[PDB]
Amino acid sequence: ETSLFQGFKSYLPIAELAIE
Amino acid sequence: VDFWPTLKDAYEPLYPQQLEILRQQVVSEGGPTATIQSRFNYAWGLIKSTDVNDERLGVKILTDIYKEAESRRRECLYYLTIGCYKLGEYSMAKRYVDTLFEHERNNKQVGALKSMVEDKIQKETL
Repeated sequence: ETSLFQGFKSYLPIAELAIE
Repeated sequence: VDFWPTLKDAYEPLYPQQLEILRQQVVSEGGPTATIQSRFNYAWGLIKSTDVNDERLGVKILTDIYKEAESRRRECLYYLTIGCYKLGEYSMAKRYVDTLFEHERNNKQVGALKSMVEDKIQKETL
């Protein structure tokens, strides 16, 4: 199964994209 | 690319605003009731933190996950090793990494970790 670390590396770039 | 972070990655803190983002994600899911992923994410940013209490909280969150997700247990041993290592608990770190190393003799990331822990133990005793 896809790792916790892999899910972490996905999360933050997208969260930062959402910032206004 | 790539299954675990490096011990070096473990020593690079997130920017405060990045850590806050990870915190707000757990808040939005109810804290204790947040998903395993969102909690791990925040715990990993806490481990990376230069603040000792953050690091302790990250380790605590990770032991929760270890306890509750059997499928995640082997994976969490790696993080619990780095956590204890940053905390000065090299006896605990050796223990964890030994278990993990029993399940992966051939993994280069684990042997790199194992090596660091035992080099630190060597150096500190002495």
